Amino acid sequence: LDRAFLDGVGFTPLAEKQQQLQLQLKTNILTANLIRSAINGMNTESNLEV
Amino acid sequence: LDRAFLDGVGFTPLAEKQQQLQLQLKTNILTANLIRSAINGMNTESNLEV
Amino acid sequence: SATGGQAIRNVG
Amino acid sequence: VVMGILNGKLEAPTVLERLNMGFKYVVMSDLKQDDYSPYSCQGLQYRRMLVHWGLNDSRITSFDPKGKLQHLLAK
Amino acid sequence: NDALMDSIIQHRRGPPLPIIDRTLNRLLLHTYMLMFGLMGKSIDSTKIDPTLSWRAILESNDQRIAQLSELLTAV
Amino acid sequence: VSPFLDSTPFTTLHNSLYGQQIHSIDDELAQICKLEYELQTQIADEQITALKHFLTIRTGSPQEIQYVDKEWMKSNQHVPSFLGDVKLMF
Repeated sequence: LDRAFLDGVGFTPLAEKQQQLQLQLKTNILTANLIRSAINGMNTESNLEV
Repeated sequence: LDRAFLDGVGFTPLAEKQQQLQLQLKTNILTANLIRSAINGMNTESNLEV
Repeated sequence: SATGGQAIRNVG
Repeated sequence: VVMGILNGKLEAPTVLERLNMGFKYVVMSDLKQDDYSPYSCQGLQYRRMLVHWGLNDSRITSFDPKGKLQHLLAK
Repeated sequence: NDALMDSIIQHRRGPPLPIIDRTLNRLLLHTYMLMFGLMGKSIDSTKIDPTLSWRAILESNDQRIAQLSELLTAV
Repeated sequence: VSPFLDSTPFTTLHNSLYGQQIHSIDDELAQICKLEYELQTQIADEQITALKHFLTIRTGSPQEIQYVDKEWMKSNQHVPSFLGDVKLMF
């Protein structure tokens, strides 16, 4: 019943959150911080099932 | 017997190790660190004999 | 299709 | 230039359109529709555009890259 | 000019965009503003389509790197 | 049917989008491009004839036209492959 009636999902696009996080980071752009390099390889194609 | 029955070696490519080290180091990429520079100058041609 | 465009309905 | 049309040269796509630039979620409304403009010799529609936004000023903030870099070079 | 053209573009949340592409997308917005008006409508709001803005902020990321890396070696 | 008439002004686009409703900006621009394509076609239709008359007057009267689109480029041609990229050296 949930599956047949929930055909959408209100997720903000990932690039926007990526920009937000990069701005909030206290690290230099050229240096490496793993937090910004871990969410870069994230995909949101299966948000509906979750 | 060992040198006749061992045809291959399961080694990960050096480029991946260099990339992981580049990500892991907490210093800038402009500054020079002798750990990264030395590893950049390496090859794995003779892994089989070792 | 590629560039979304909205408009005011009747406040115009 | 003649040899270009003689041969298979030209007819290739440009390079500008390869890069993807655009906007999303644009709001659009009617123009003012009044005709009082100081330039009475021009067409009716151009006068309608001028009154809605007003006269341009300072001739620098408007990009016009022909003169913007010249002004920067002078300064 | 950029006085009102800044107001047309909706404020962005992320980092300040580089100048190699801001002067391009705002020029595109200026051209779009000049054409629709001849047709009779005006734009008062516009989002940057930031799914394209991130690709644009990625450019400098690897571009500044090319500029500084060639300095790093005394070639 | 001739476009070169005062009745046909290149200004038939102002009262277009004034009143009706507009949607996502991808199809009205295509409509404008298509309309300008049509206008250019009827412009060239008589531009070619005017050129033919002018050339006939300017030179020997017999003149004939032939469409030389890419399918014709297959026809007899000349190739100086070496002297291909025409340039001035020194």
